[PDB]
Amino acid sequence: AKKMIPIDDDKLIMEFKDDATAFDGTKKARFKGKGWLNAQLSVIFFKLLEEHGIKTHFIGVAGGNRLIVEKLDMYPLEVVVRNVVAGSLKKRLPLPEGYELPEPIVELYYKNDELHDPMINYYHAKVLGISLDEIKKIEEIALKVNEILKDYLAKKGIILVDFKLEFGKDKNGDIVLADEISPDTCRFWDAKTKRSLDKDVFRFDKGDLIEAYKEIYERITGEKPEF
Amino acid sequence: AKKMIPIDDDKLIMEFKDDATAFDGTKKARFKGKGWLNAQLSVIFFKLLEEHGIKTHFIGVAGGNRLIVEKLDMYPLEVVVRNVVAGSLKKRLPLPEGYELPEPIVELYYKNDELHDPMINYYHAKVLGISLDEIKKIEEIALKVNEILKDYLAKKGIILVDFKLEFGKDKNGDIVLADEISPDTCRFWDAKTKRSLDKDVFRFDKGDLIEAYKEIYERITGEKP
Ligand SMILES: Nc1ncnc2c1ncn2[C@@H]1O[C@H](COP(=O)(O)OP(=O)(O)O)[C@@H](O)[C@H]1O
Ligand SMILES: Nc1ncnc2c1ncn2[C@@H]1O[C@H](COP(=O)(O)O)[C@@H](O)[C@H]1O
Repeated sequence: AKKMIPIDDDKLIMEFKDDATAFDGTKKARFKGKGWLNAQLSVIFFKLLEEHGIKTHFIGVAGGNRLIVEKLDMYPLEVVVRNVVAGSLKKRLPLPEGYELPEPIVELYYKNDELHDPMINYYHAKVLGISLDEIKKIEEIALKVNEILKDYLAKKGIILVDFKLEFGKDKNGDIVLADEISPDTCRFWDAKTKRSLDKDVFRFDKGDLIEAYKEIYERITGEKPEF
Repeated sequence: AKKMIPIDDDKLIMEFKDDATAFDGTKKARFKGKGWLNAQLSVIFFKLLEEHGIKTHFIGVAGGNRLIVEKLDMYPLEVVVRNVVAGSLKKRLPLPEGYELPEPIVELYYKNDELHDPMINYYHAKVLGISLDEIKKIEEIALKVNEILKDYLAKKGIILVDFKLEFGKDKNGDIVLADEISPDTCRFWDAKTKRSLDKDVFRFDKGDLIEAYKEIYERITGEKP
């Protein structure tokens, strides 16, 4: 759903596509405007985080669905932060869907399609070449990011249920937030209704995807999406 | 503005008055219903915090403006947590009123009327007989309380600008949140207008006090006082 095009050694173009993919590509569709919405939401979120002093790969915009980002030495991780019990966490704790967690949970996943992104702990992370110090920093950033995104979205009647983050190392060796932040990579629920406003709408055919993603955009910006 | 009446060695009654006092009692008034509103908002906030596992001195209600609280060995501190630049923080950092801080700031004040509650640091606190361990616990609780209060109020279009907390030691030696939590001891701003919904309205004659405190209450409860 994204294309990474290298500009040079320092920079690349992240292009968001209108393709939607779930269940290892066994379920696929295209939603006109999805790429635009995801790019624009990523811009909003990355700028918000940078305002709080979070280091992100975001450099600038190069068209409706194209971000310019700094090239990173990526950690082989998908880092998940969870505020509310949903999806696979039901398989892990004896708690019902929608349960509000007393504190956020950080889960580490080894980014590997072949192994279907298995959950790992700090010991596995060391084997993958990631020091305890780096992990500690990664989780600390992830929790900060969580608190900012959660609070921002709560004021707009959106529950940040959970979300996935990726990180890499820049030239200086600092840990930098990467990839995207969009309804493809977060679970958003409406505060009142608890309806999904995210990719789960596509995964489980619970409604209209473009409609859900526009809802998010409109609530954040106050403007209906055009282009 | 409060009267503490001992029940026994374990408990006391915190009675909220209608008296308002600012600038070392050089500015004083009375607002009918103020005590009731402060008592009730304190109840709401203490219960909200206990729901999250914060240990507080709150035991129960004994009338509209009376709380039953557990008696504590008090730390000689006023602990201030700040999310948004206001008041005296403008005197300390090169930042404008209303500036949103990247992270909350915790300030320690030695509770002493004579010295006009001076700011202190961890070294001063040790002199006052407070260990670095206790200070760390206090600030950790204070930051926890901050996050819960701030998030709760934000959902209701209220900015928790800053607020003052006090702590004491119970019989077990645990650190327990005490005093009150109300528009007397917090800075609340309306999210949209940025108007004060707290004691600042009385301090600087920026509007109707009872009106501002009722606003807070109504937004929280959904009911008019
Ligand atoms: N649980 C408690 N146990 C003992 N003392 C307390 C407790 N809660 C509050 N206090 C103290 O009781 C006093 C009541 O507040 P107030 O009358 O406004 O006093 P002041 O204006 O002198 O700070 C405060 O000095 C506060 O430190
Ligand atoms: N700033 C960055 N530098 C290098 N790689 C990145 C950056 N941001 C994201 N990536 C990776 O680029 C790929 C684009 O994601 P996708 O094509 O959706 O799998 C993913 O493998 C990301 O981990």
